Amino acid sequence: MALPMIVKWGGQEYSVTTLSEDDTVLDLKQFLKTLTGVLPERQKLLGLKVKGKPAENDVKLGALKLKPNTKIMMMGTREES
Repeated sequence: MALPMIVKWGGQEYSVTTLSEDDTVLDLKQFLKTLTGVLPERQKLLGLKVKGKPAENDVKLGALKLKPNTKIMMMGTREES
């Protein structure tokens, strides 16, 4: 599942929000893989974006309606490339 949370791994601090209703998780997804390109490779989040079963694109703000208060944390998300 893709919850609208914010990632701040010290050096790297991105935004894993759900975006506007008009948009979708698929959008940010491409922006994350293109900006970090580490999520689709290796990562250890507290729960957001699990391996062996990544969130779906159908997921949207109107489908989550969550808040950023969740605060997501990333671990071992460095490729140095």
